[PDB]
Order: sequence, then structure tokens, then C-alpha cells
Amino acid sequence: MILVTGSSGQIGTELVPYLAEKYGKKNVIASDIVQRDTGGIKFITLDVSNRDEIDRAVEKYSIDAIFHLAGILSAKGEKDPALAYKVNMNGTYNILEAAKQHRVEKVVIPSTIGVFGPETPKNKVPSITITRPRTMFGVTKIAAELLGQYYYEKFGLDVRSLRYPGIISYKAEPTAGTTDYAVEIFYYAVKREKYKCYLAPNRALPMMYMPDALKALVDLYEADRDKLVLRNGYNVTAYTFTPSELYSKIKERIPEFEIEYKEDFRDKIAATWPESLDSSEASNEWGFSIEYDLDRTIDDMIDHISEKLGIEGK
Amino acid sequence: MILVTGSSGQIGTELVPYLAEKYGKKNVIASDIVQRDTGGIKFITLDVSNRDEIDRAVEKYSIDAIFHLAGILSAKGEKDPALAYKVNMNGTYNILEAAKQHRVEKVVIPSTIGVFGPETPKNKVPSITITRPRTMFGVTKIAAELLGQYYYEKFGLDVRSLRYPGIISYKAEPTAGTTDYAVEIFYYAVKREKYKCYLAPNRALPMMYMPDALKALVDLYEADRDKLVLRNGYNVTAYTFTPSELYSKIKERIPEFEIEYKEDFRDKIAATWPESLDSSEASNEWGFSIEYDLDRTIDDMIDHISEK
Ligand SMILES: NC(=O)c1ccc[n+]([C@@H]2O[C@H](COP(=O)([O-])OP(=O)(O)OC[C@H]3O[C@@H](n4cnc5c(N)ncnc54)[C@H](O)[C@@H]3O)[C@@H](O)[C@H]2O)c1
Ligand SMILES: NC(=O)c1ccc[n+]([C@@H]2O[C@H](COP(=O)([O-])OP(=O)(O)OC[C@H]3O[C@@H](n4cnc5c(N)ncnc54)[C@H](O)[C@@H]3O)[C@@H](O)[C@H]2O)c1
Ligand SMILES: CC[C@@H](O)[C@H](N)C(=O)O
Ligand SMILES: CC[C@@H](O)[C@H](N)C(=O)O
Repeated sequence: MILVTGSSGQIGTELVPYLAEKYGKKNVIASDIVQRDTGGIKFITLDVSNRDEIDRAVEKYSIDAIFHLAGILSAKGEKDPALAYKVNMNGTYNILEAAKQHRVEKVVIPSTIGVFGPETPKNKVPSITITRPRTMFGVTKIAAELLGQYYYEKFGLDVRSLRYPGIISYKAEPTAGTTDYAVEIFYYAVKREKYKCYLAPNRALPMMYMPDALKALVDLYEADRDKLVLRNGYNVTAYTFTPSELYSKIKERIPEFEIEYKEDFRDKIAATWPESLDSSEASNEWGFSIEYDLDRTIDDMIDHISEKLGIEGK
Repeated sequence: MILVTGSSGQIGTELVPYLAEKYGKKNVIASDIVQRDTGGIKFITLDVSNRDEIDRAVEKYSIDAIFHLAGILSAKGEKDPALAYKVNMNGTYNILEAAKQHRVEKVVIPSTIGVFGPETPKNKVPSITITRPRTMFGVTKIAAELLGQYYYEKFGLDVRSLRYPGIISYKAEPTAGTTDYAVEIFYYAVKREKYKCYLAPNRALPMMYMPDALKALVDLYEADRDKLVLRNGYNVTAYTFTPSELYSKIKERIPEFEIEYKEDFRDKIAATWPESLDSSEASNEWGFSIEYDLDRTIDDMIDHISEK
């Protein structure tokens, strides 16, 4: 039995059916504080900041594994750091302690490049490096990585984590993040509307397409224990680009659209993160691999976004 | 009005009177969950894990600055991780949030070399380095440094912190801490009793004498805000030595002294930490300096432990 926390988010929206197709709908339980269609998969309300609720869910459903996705992202976290701290910090502690107290075999946590700060090298950053985040989001995530590793070393609980770069997807619409522009831009492109980008034209960031992000998280979950040395904090990425480069590439497909740059607080956040990551450790220790390069995800996004907005009929 | 949390600990035992002498008796308030003598200085019971208690105390005493010393250390943290998290993580968050809302103006937090882990370079480690702690204590402390810096950058709360190595002192009794062997050893030496050391004979660690530890904390506190760059995570140290080296030096003074090594979980904790630190940033930004070298602290300890 697999429990997914924060299932209604950008990742959960796709991870839940992904897990169900691979392990069976009856073996997956979706949960969040906000319910959304789960395609026939069992959904339970669960606030991770409430340890009592986690205990009850884990007990009632004999949970064997937890994909802990519940949390407040970088942007939303800066608007309300107190909320980010409660949900991210204490929510993760609750999940770890609950898993340990009950007999949950594995806990998988999606970390982020948000654990990095200004002092972290900007190019091809390895997994073991400087981690001095400057956002509440980043502080809570590096703490989660450290607590996860501690729960394994101290109690033997199988906790694993990877650090995702910005994730591009079309099934769910991201809202509380900093890398969301990489998704938003496609909607404006397909509608031939001028896009107002909130990041600097040259703000380079590591990114990856949802299909690969899902495969990576499940590959880590299924990885052989004998090769998991780093265990927590694996850098993963597919490619790096700036808003001006992505715009330029989308234009090669849809020339009748434009962009203007009006930076806000999110560009200040992105400025503290590295431009590209070195994912060699993830590939060496558990076979991490990418199937969608930039060209492929661009054409795939235009494809699905067009059908979603009725540009290309059903 | 300065509030000191965890005032009954090794540092607080000496910091309270130290602050009183420098800023006046009426301007210092001692607090802890365990009350001990403060020589007339006002004392109040305060559990930092309880946000309400902090809010009330800060309001009632018009606290302007806080020296947050409350916390569970490395050894006790491994025996009871949940307690370390509750006290260290929840407690520090509560202190910062309470200080942010209520009109608190300065917060000093003693960090530790415990924020380092196996991947951290072992020699002359700079302040900006790998910080992947492997103890609950270390995890809560690196989080403390990060939250502190965050509150400063986000809300303008003047939070400052330095990373102490092991601290040697004689006024407060040791509490079986990972680095406390460096204090216990003196008690056995003065009594000419064989000492049973729980750290390996060659377990090298950075250390410093309390007089310098106190001066460093206050120097950091007094530094002009807009002149601190690093602000949180300042590596500070006086010297590096192993148990066998300290033993050998003590023996030069008390030749009858003997020692045996029975390493336990505390040696495993120590093994994940660096041997020596680079403290140039602290010196350059706020004038950190050392007045007691190894020989001087050894003789000063024997002197004080003896007359005692
Ligand atoms: N999307 C990305 O590009 C990306 C990158 C790196 C890391 N991550 C991590 O992945 C996880 C989810 O990402 P996402 O993009 O799907 O986020 P999202 O913002 O789309 O969804 C977050 C979910 O958290 C839920 N939530 C908030 N508080 C909760 C609580 N107390 N209990 C249960 N649920 C709660 C929300 O209701 C929401 O459904 C987070 O931990 C995030 O930090 C995401
Ligand atoms: N002593 C050192 O060598 C050293 C080195 C590096 C960092 N530090 C840091 O300095 C601080 C104190 O060090 P110390 O040596 O004086 O510690 P100590 O062990 O001597 O004292 C700790 C104090 O914390 C108190 N305490 C526990 N829970 C509390 C709570 N909920 N509310 C209020 N007080 C509580 C204890 O009763 C005790 O008096 C800690 O934050 C520690 O991490 C100390
Ligand atoms: C690396 C980016 C992620 O943390 C998330 N998409 C965010 O924007 O906060
Ligand atoms: C660096 C050592 C300090 O953290 C404290 N004296 C301890 O023994 O944990």
C-alpha cells in the first residue's frame, strides 16, 4: 500500500495515476488537504501538520510506502513563511516519525535545487556542495534532506530523496512556484498572446519534463539498496535554459507570439539558485536517465497545450 | 534589557555574570527550565519549547536582545533525538518568531562544529563549506543558522551566530557531553586518579577556553550590524588537540596521571567532525581574537580546579 501526501499538486496530480498504473489502483491512496479528481483512486483528507491524522491514515490502510509531496513551494513560502515552516518542517518530521513508529518500509521525498544559495557554484553543481538556502522553502527542504538521512542512519528507516529542478508539465497548472513561467509561456504561445515573464531574460535554470520527473522518483523508490550511497539529495536535471532561450525556441514553432520582461520577487529567488546541475551520482547509483530532451518536451507541450485550449480539436 | 535562555548551562553559568559586569546588573535577565545560582541577577523559569512563555517574558521585561543558549547537545541528542528536535528546532523557531513579532532587536545564537559532517574537509575548514550533519543536534543547529540568516534577510531581525568548537571551563560542571572529556580529564588529574576517556586517543578536535568563548560571543554581539557579511556560521577556535595530546601535556604538570581509552558512541559523533577550523572570517569581520593558548588554559584549569 502506497500513500501519497500532497496529491493535488503539480506532481501529485500525475504521480497518483502513474503509481496506480504501475502497482494497481487498489494499492495507492491519494491524500491532500484539498481534494481533486483522482481518476477512481481512493482519496483521503490528510493534513501532514497533524500527526494524529497521519497515524490514523497509516494504521487504517496498512501503509508500506509514502511519497511525501505535501508542502509549500518557494514563491508561496515567501508570501507566508510561517505556513511554509509549519507544513514543510513539522509536516515532514511528522511523516518521518509516523513512518518509523509504524512499519512503513520506505519514505520518498522530493527535494529541490531550492536547497542551494548564492555561495553554491553556478555550473554543473554536484550533490555534495554548499547548501545555504535563502528562502524559507529552501531552509525547510535542506532540513528535510538532513532529517531523512538521519532517520535512516539512526533508526534504519529507508528514506530517500532527489533534488528536482523546475518541472514542466501540462496536466496540472502550477501556481505557487518560481519556475512556473516555463509552463505559463506555452499557454500564451498557443494563444498567440504576449507573455509577461517575471524572470530576467537571462535567468538560467535547470529544468526537466514531467514524464522524466515521474520516472526518476519511482526509479529512486525502486532502487536497489546496495547501491544507494548518497541516498538523500541526488541532483537530477535534463537541461538548462533562460527565458529568452525558451521563448526563442518556442518561436521556431509559433512565430506569432511575443514576450516582455517584468521581473518580480521570484526573479530574486531564482537568482540565488544554480544554473545547471551534475546528475552523475543519480545515474551511477540508481540508473537515473532522461528520455525527453528540450526539443522533445517543447513540441510535446505545444501538442497537449493546443488540445487543452481547443486550438486543435478533439 | 538582555534575556539569556538556557542560563544554567556551561556557557550561561558564566555568561550571565559576564554580561552583568559589562552592561549593568539591572539590564540582564537569566532564564532556564532548571534554576541555579545567578548571584543576585534576576532569574525566571522559561521553557523555550513553549512559544507563549517566550512572548510573555519578552513583553513583561521589555527584552531588547536575546542570547539564545537553550538546547540539547550532541550526546544527549543521540540518546533522545525527539527531545533535541523539540527543544532545539521548535525552541529556536519560537525564539525567532517571538523576537520578530514582539519588538526584540538582537538575537545571538551559539552554533557548533556539530553542523559539519563526514564530507566536510578536516583541516582549516572555512565557514562556507559542506554542512551535512549526522546528529539530530547538528541537524537542528544548521537549521538554526539558516533560519537566523533568513530572519535577518527577510524581516531585518538582527540574528548573529558563531560556531563554537569544544569549550573547556571550570565554573560549570561537565555534563557528559561529547567534548566534555576535555573538562573531566582535569578533575581526575588533580585527584591523581586514572581517567577513562570515551574519545579515541587520536580523535583530533578544535577547542577553546571559556574566557575566549565568552569574549567572542560578546564581541560578535557588539559588532556593528552593517559590517557583518557572513553574519551567521562564523567558525571560531583557539587550538586543535587529541585526547592523548592533552593527556601528555597535563602529565608534564602532574606526572602521576594515568589514562585509558574506552571509546563509545560519543567517539562516533566526534569522528564526523573536522579536526581544525579556519577562523579568519570572524577575525576580519568582528575582531575575533584568542588570549589563551593551550599551555595557558591547561595551567589555568589545573590552578582553578585545584584551589577548588
Ligand atoms: N513542481 C516542481 O517543479 C518541484 C520541484 C522540486 C521539488 N518539488 C516538491 O514536490 C512537492 C510537491 O510539488 P508540487 O509542484 O506538486 O506542489 P503544488 O504547489 O502543486 O501542490 C502542493 C500540495 O500541497 C498541499 N498541502 C499544503 N499543505 C498541506 C498539508 N498540511 N497536508 C497535505 N497537503 C498539503 C496543497 O494543498 C497542494 O495540493 C513539494 O514538496 C515540492 O517542494 C516540486
Ligand atoms: N558548551 C559548548 O562547548 C558548546 C559548543 C558549541 C555550541 N554550544 C551551544 O551553546 C548552547 C548552550 O551550551 P552549554 O554548554 O551552556 O549547554 P548546557 O548543556 O550546559 O546547558 C543547556 C541548558 O539548556 C537547558 N534547557 C533544556 N531544555 C530547555 C528548554 N526547553 N527551555 C530552556 N532551557 C532548556 C538545560 O536545562 C541547560 O541549562 C547550546 O545552544 C549549544 O548548542 C555549546
Ligand atoms: C526548483 C523549483 C521548485 O522548487 C519549484 N518548482 C519552485 O518553483 O519552487
Ligand atoms: C562542538 C561541541 C559542542 O557541540 C558541545 N560541547 C557538544 O559536546 O556537543
